[PDB]
Amino acid sequence: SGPVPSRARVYTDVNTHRPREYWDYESHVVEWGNQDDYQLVRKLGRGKYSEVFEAINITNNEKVVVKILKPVKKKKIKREIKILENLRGGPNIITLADIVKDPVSRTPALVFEHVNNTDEKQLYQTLTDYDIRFYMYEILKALDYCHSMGIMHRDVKPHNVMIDHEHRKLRLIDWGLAEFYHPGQEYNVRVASRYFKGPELLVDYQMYDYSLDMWSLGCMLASMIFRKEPFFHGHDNYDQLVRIAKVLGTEDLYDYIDKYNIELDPRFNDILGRHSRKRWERFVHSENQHLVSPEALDFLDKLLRYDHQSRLTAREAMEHPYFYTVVKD
Amino acid sequence: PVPSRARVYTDVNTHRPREYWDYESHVVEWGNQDDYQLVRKLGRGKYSEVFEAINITNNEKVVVKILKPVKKKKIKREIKILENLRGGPNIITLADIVKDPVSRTPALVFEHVNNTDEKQLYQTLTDYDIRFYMYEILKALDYCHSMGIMHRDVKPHNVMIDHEHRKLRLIDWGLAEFYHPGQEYNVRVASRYFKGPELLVDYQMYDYSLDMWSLGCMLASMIFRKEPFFHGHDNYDQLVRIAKVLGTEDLYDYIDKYNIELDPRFNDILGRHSRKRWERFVHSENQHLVSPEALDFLDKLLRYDHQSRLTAREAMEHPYFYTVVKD
Amino acid sequence: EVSWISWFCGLRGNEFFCEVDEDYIQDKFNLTGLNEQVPHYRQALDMILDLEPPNQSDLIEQAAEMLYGLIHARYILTNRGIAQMLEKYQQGDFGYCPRVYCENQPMLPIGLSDIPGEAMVKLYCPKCMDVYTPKSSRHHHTDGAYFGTGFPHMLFMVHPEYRPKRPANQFVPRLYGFKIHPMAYQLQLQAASNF
Amino acid sequence: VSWISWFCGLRGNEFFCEVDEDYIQDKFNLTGLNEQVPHYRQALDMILDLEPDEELEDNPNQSDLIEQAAEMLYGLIHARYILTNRGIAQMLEKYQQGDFGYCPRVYCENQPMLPIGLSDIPGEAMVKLYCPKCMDVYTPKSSRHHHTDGAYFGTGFPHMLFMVHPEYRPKRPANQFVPRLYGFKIHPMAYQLQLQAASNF
Ligand SMILES: [Zn+2]
Ligand SMILES: [Zn+2]
Repeated sequence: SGPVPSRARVYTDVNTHRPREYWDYESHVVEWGNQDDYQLVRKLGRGKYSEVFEAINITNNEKVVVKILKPVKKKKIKREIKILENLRGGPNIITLADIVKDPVSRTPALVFEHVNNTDEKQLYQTLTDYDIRFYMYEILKALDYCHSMGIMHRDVKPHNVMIDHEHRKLRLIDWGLAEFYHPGQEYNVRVASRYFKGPELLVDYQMYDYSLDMWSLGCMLASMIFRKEPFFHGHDNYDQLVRIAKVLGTEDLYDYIDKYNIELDPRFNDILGRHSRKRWERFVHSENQHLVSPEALDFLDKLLRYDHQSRLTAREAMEHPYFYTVVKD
Repeated sequence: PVPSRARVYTDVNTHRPREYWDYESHVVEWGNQDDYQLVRKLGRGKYSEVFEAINITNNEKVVVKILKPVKKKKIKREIKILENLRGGPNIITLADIVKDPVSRTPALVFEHVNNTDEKQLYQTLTDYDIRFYMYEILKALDYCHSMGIMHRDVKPHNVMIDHEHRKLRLIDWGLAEFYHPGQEYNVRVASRYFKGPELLVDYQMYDYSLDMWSLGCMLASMIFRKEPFFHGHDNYDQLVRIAKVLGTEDLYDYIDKYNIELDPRFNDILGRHSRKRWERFVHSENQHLVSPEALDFLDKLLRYDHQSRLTAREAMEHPYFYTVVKD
Repeated sequence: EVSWISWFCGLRGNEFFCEVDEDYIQDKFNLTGLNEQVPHYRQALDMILDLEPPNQSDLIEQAAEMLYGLIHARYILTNRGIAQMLEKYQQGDFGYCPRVYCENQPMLPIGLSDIPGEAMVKLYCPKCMDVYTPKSSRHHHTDGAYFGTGFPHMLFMVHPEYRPKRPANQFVPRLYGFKIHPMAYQLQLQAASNF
Repeated sequence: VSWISWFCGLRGNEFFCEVDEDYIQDKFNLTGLNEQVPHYRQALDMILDLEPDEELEDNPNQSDLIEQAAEMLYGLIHARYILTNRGIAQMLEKYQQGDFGYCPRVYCENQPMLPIGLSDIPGEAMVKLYCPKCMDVYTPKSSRHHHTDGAYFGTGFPHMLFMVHPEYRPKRPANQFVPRLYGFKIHPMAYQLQLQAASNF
């Protein structure tokens, strides 16, 4: 009827070349361990779909993190298990240690490796220029790996990026909303947190790919090198794009919807209005002048784009001038 | 009435310093009660209750006797006597004297003896066993008399037996009293079955001889297998029971010899009875416990006249114990 | 005209219950899996949310009584349910600990089993950390499953500041001023066996 | 009908057993009690049904005081009485009936309990209940017992009762409470951590 189909630019056909058992998570057989091996210590965080507790493994005396999944759907539980197993061992991806359940409650829990929690309230005022360049390269290692395995995170945000500043360790957690990329498939546009949603989700463009994660990665970079959290602050989904239109311009947005034949809903035409494309230098002030550079503003500009095909891929992002300072040493 | 005196150890208490016999002046050295903790209860009934406890300071077993509210005079009395006799042959050793702060109530801590039910021993008891243990009571009574003390309550429950280690102890000196030549004492003493004729006729000037009567009643109870032997209902009937065995004849010769006035209540109930020979109490279930030696020993023990009863030492020399001497 | 939720919690014997927010129940997601535990799930849910509808009326009412209870035990684990129960806990609506040496510590409701019909509601004291049967007989017919097996342990995990310090003094048994040798119960416990 | 019979038949006074008048007429058993209660002579007369001198004809303020005196006296006699083989034999009949109440702890499975005093001094603590199974003391379930002095039952009454009758000691709790959150035990490292957060606070 209308919309033009889109493809991923890298790792397009890695899932169609791999066997059935890999991408089909409904056919995955869960291998349950022993829930008496783990004994709860403290509660660390709450979730919509989960409850997080720090626990102690009583068999080897080791510390473990338990994610008790609140009752959702048997598919979504299988989906997070399968994805976690596939990505296991990969650089900066959370290692799933064990899966256990309670035979009375029937509610399942996920046992992770114990990652040391440093809280955003402390790291924020500590965060230096080299720090950002180091850790941003670590998220990219995690993203380039899961994109290479044929998986998109779909929820990249500072809450799902654990940082251990004392040992300079980074992990990309929370794979509840991750999904396998099949070329040409339409997906749900209600995935990420509102502040980290890409233009394709807001305009109902259902045929997205790995590049969605890259947009979210930008909204994180823009949050740190400008010290404004979040960067695109919208109180609803319609408002969020207006916020994006006030920075990147309305002209490139209309060029985006015309290229793919995406038709906006009635209530969008006036409130979108018209805004020009304002430079990234506008948001810079003294609090973040030491975190910003010509390498940083160029890297952000190739990340935060309306067209998903035009954004930097995870591999092209790593090879940017912004990371020459950190790449090896 | 005509005054009387002890034959052996008459003036032993009068040659001693005052500190020894004067129990009312004795200062009680209090111990620390937190050292002892109860395990299980043993006996009761009298002016006390007996518990087996444990001394947590050295992990040793002890027997804790918890005295009820009686007179402070009586508690001084028992303490001085149990300290004066301490170390003596077959005399119970007092280890500590403790007190509870809140209740004020005192307790006596004894060295633990292994008692075996007079019931689980009564049957096994042999002829030589009685000869052995009677001799061990005589060791205890001769010592206490030489120290100038009469037990005043000699009976089976006041004699503790550890047959396994052939060990005997004379306990319960609550009714024990010092001897002073020619003093009048309370007749309300050694329970009724083990009372001597002098207690029942209200002769107050008795001596160590009283214990030798009570000991006779123990011998009579063992060798004839009759517990108790003289089974009187009350104090008046008790003398009637004694009178039916030893005869009223000698009883009247006893009260004339000391000018003792009988209660006009005895006037007829006592009656007129003759001496019954000791061979009469012997039957087929106690025969293995009776010998010609045994009966002569008993006869010389149980007599109305207290000046004619065998002394503790003289009783030990009897032909009854020739098979027991054995070093 | 008073809502069903406040009517149910208002009833006698149901003093343990807090009023579950309507928007928690209206959010379809929170009630996942409960549609296979209770009979007449459709009519029961309407009867809790005060929406429009034989002894059928009696059976739906029992189902809604069961339905609310299984929502309640899910609700009191959340930060909104905890704050509501914390309010009741701070006024002593649940009762106070029977152990002398806890000194009337306020308690929290707990079920011994999560499966309905296995045990009635019991009481948990945070000081001695043992479980007790409610003193009043009105709470002798409320199901323990409508509170959960891990409500109290979750409340102290969300609010750890509410944990009391351990009993200052112990019960020290004394007869005539003498302590009792634990060797002496070992000896008492046989004599009853041997028996 | 008897005064001792009246007192034990009252509400809240279910824990009390009827003392034999053989025990009370025996002067010896009342050694020391004459200097613990006011109006000792007249208190004992009312207890023993002895008619009170044709006194209190119209002394309603004075009769009331002798009544408190007889109540304190009897209670003090009671505490001594339940230690003797007859006082225990009467309480053991009650203990089997469940007059004293059952243990509030879940894993004692409604164990029949015994009356106990924390202090032997009148006016220091009210009556508590001893459980032979968990060996701990509790506050009586009904408020009708919160007004009965603990000294009227003694500190070592229950302990004496199991020394006399060792066979009446129940076995240890077969089952114990294990906490579970989502079917997970609670690590004890985790209360140590919870107990600070309340201190640190
Ligand atoms: Zn408690
Ligand atoms: Zn109990």
